[PDB]
Amino acid sequence: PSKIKIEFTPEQIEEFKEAFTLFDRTPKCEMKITYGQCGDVLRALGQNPTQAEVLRVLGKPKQEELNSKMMDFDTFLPMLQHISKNTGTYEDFVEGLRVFDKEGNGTVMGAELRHVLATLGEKLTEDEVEKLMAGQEDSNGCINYEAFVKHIMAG
Amino acid sequence: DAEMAAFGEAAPYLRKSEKERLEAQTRPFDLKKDVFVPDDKEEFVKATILSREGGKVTAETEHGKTVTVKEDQVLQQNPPKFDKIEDMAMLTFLHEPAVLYNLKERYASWMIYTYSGLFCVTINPYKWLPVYNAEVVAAYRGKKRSEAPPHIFSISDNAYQYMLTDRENQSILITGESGAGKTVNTKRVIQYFAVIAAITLEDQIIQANPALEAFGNAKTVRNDNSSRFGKFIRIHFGATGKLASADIETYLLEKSRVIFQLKAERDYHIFYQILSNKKPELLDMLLITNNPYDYAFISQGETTVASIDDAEELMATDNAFDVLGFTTEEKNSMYKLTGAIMHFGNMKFKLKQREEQAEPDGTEEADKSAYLMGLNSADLLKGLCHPRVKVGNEYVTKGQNVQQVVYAKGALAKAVYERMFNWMVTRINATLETKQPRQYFIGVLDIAGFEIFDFNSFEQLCINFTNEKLQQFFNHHMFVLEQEEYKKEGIEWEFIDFGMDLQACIDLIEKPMGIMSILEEECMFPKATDMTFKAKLFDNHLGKSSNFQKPRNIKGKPEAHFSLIHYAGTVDYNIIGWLQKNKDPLNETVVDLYKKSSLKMLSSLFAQTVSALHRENLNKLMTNLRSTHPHFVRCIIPNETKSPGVIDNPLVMHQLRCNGVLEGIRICRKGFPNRILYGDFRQRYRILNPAAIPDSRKGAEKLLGSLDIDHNQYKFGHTKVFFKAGLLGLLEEMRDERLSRIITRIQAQSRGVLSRMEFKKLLERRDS
Ligand SMILES: COC(=O)N1CCN(Cc2cccc(NC(=O)Nc3ccc(C)nc3)c2F)CC1
Ligand SMILES: Nc1ncnc2c1ncn2[C@@H]1O[C@H](COP(=O)(O)OP(=O)(O)O)[C@@H](O)[C@H]1O
Ligand code: VO4
Ligand SMILES: [Mg+2]
Repeated sequence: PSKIKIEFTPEQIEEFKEAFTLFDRTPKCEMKITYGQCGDVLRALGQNPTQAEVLRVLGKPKQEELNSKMMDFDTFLPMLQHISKNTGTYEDFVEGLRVFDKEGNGTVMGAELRHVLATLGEKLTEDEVEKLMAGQEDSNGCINYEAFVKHIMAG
Repeated sequence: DAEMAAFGEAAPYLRKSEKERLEAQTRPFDLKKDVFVPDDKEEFVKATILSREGGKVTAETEHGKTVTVKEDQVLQQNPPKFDKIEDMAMLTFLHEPAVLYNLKERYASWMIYTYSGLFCVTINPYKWLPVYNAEVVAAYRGKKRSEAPPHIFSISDNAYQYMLTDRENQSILITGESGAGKTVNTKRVIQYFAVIAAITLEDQIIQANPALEAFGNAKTVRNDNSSRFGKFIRIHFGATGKLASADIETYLLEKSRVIFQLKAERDYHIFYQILSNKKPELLDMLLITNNPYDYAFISQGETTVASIDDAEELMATDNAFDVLGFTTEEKNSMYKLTGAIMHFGNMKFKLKQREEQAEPDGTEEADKSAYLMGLNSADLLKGLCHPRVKVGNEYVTKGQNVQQVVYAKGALAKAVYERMFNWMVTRINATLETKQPRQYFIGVLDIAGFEIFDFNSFEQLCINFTNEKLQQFFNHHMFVLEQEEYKKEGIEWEFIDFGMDLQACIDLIEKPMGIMSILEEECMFPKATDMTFKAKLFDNHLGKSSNFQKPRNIKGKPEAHFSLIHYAGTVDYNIIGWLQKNKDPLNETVVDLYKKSSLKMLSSLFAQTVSALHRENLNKLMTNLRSTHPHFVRCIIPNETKSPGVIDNPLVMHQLRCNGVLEGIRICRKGFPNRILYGDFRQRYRILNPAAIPDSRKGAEKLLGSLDIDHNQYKFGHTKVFFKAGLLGLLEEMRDERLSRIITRIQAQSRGVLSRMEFKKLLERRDS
């Protein structure tokens, strides 16, 4: 927290200060975020940390702290700097999805990839999977996993 | 224990608790003291060394006995971390008592399956265990060998994974003596694929066995539910692994059982199932009483079995036929022919006054037989007493005495029964064939097992010869083809002689001038007798073939003519009637009446030698098996009294020795039992380090070389990468671990996209 030297230009800080303000859901409009929405703001600002990496920079909080512990921008900024230091290649991603390619034809069954993202690793909700998978399946309900990897990496 | 939660109530019968694991691990043990010593009655016993003196050890046995033995007779006990080990290929000290005691200790905890290298050992519990339910089936699905406890379901799942990974047909070869557990494990393999596919072909494959067992199984002195036929069940799969179809090939049903029984045995189950009076309409339809002792063909031995509810079993048989889609007409025709067989054996005959010619002695039982068979009883009786011969537009009759008619009557009943059983198998296959596309199959072999009775005849030779060939198939796969694979591939390897080869015994039985070939030649000589056959066997083999010996005749035991040193033991064979059994002749006048029957089933059933046909079935089966990757299940009989949880050390030791279990574990440990083509290696393991593969062989070298592994545990062949089973298990764990981390990273990028999608909506309202 204190050891973190802030490297960002003052213009970047002001750009991040506004993105952080857009996430304000406080009743008094105090421009603060709950510990639970930190992941979202790091992600809105171009980062892709795991749920575990977010929890580590938050100092391993309880679910109660994620729901109702407030954070100001001054506390958020060193967390953004630390997360930006630390991801997996396109090749790793394609090889991971190839495991589910039964035939080796370049596609994976839509319902199978949806099931994998909602059961394995740091599970995504059925809602998160629905939103992410929207309009990605072909006429046969299949997914071109290397086109999908390019889609999420450009997102 | 939480990792075992998916298995439910089966969990303590499959894997020991973490609490037991900690108890074993910390139990008292001294590597120097805790040993095994030979024992004249118990094979080997656990002992603690008391004194070491001039090349000999003085130890105290587990039975409180001081024994003095040579240092080279003493074998080391494996430390407690190895107690009840799941795979015996992992033991530090591999020897006979280590294997025996590991099996005994698992069996004492009701853990009846143990891996032994790439094969599996199973010991008959003689008790129902809650390890075969749909919850256990679901729990085994897709599990690696390390993550799941040993079970018949995991052997089945492993075979399925090998099928899809290697793109080759698989076989599950289940060995054992009579009553060891082959039929139970065969039905469990079928259950596994049927239940997985269910999560009516699936119902039909499960119901095929009760229908077959009613007609093809019987109580023998060794097994209350003994299989009297062999079978190969193929479960067909589509290219992506979906269940497609199934088929059943059956081999050589024991025909004599239909009309003959030894003292301590029954005829086929069906007769007793019908006579149970569970469906009283069957007794009225078949024109029979409820007394088996009223029917000559079925009551020569036993009629009841303590462990079998014949009333309950007839309902299982009748329901199996319904599920299988057999019509009422098809079901009733099978019952009617069974009843007709019962009546047929009760037809009595007498000699005419002035000639050695048979004539009916009453006609009541012939009338009932003909009625059920859709024949005229006068035609039946005339055909049996005066079989027709064609001589230029006349059917002259051949004379027959009572011995000839009785024999002919028996041959005909045996033929009707065998053809009916074969009709039923063809009819089961008609429903099991779905016309659904397939690419692969997993075949399950269930033969009639090694048996020794007080009286061993032609049927015991054919059975025991099948077991000999199957043991030799294991020997060949494990010790011959395996070492050949290493050499062809260019893997540094010194040939090991495992002393597992049954060629001399197999040659004695099937090669020219052997037992079967001599019998077949004697069948072609019209004047040959059982004693010209017996003389020919002795002249060609006594003092010439190591496995052919004199009989070991004992007073209060039936007489034998020779003894054969089989893999599983020395068997004394009685040679009477072997020529007749081999030729299997039939009265062709009565066969013509069967062809003209008003009962459509009997009409269709009838629309050179047994040894020749057996030899042809065997070697055609052995070539189907050669084009599959075999998986062996070695079923073991624990004791001679059907006592649950009781182990007889010499009996278990004998079975492990003649099965070649230790030699089999050794080749798995010393060799490289897992292998993969270079192209296939790249597809499966590039995920471990994609940077190492940015030539398929060079790529495999670079990738394996970049890993923190024992680099001695893999070898490069001309076309494949070879692995020790332990290294493969580690690579699979590493692959699963890396896949989990990649999915986590894909999910993090996915959360990034979703948050950025929402951020773009927020910006569009104010800033964009
Ligand atoms: C240890 O865990 C397991 O039991 N499994 C893990 C996943 N495995 C898949 C898999 C990987 C690597 C190689 C092969 N194939 C192979 O060894 N083929 C082979 C070996 C010997 C013979 C006589 N014939 C063909 C393969 F299937 C198989 C299950
Ligand atoms: N795994 C098992 N669980 C429970 N009982 C078993 C098991 N294996 C064998 N048995 C018992 O032993 C009998 C003989 O087994 P079976 O499979 O018919 O032998 P075989 O090897 O002759 O085909 C069974 O009917 C059953 O009573
Ligand atoms: O008793 V068995 O099924 O081996 O014949
Ligand atoms: Mg059987």
